[PDB]
Amino acid sequence: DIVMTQSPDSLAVSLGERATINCKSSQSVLYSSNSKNYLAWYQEKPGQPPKLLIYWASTRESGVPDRFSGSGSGTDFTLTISSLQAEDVAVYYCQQYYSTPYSFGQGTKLEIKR
Amino acid sequence: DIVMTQSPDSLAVSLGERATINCKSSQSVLYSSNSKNYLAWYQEKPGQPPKLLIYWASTRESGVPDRFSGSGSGTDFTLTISSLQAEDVAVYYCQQYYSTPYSFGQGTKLEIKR
Ligand SMILES: [Zn+2]
Ligand SMILES: [Zn+2]
Repeated sequence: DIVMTQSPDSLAVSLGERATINCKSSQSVLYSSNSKNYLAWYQEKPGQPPKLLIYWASTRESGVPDRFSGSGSGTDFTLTISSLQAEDVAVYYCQQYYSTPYSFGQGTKLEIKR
Repeated sequence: DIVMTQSPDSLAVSLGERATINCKSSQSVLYSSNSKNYLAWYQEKPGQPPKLLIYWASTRESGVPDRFSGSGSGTDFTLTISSLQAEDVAVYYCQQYYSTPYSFGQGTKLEIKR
């Protein structure tokens, strides 16, 4: 059973500043056979379903802005936004697709400090 | 706690024929306030992370082929592929994003009968 835990639960930074959200999996999601991390990051904008941002722990999905980047390996991971944009207000989720059933973290609410 | 159950676990149809996969949530994922179903369908092609196909139970994501369509409401849902294409070989997952932590079904493997 893999449980995903995020930290913090919510945070706020001024526009243009960096934001950092962490995620921890109960078990390792690094597959030894291919040395890849089965971890993903989702962005859930207000009233919208979560959409894929990063997969394989650090591979950015197409169309996704350059300011988003994932890092980490094993059990500790980090989603970083280099420079916060207004449209980034959302709840960010981390997911392990290492073993079924695929599980999500409980989300970290990102807001901008006005 | 919401558990997603899929049926069958794997199936195969000849190219060009219809394929049907079912999903059932342990609790209702229909939100009374807006009358929307917080259900999604993901396609996981061989060695790739699951990608979003359908959300809001029947809304197709952009770029997704017209042959894919989701239906159902409440607890019973269905993913239908009108005419099976060769590139559709994959494991299909249904997800509830009604309540955290968002959960996935265990997947239904789709293959083509040669
Ligand atoms: Zn600051
Ligand atoms: Zn047939």
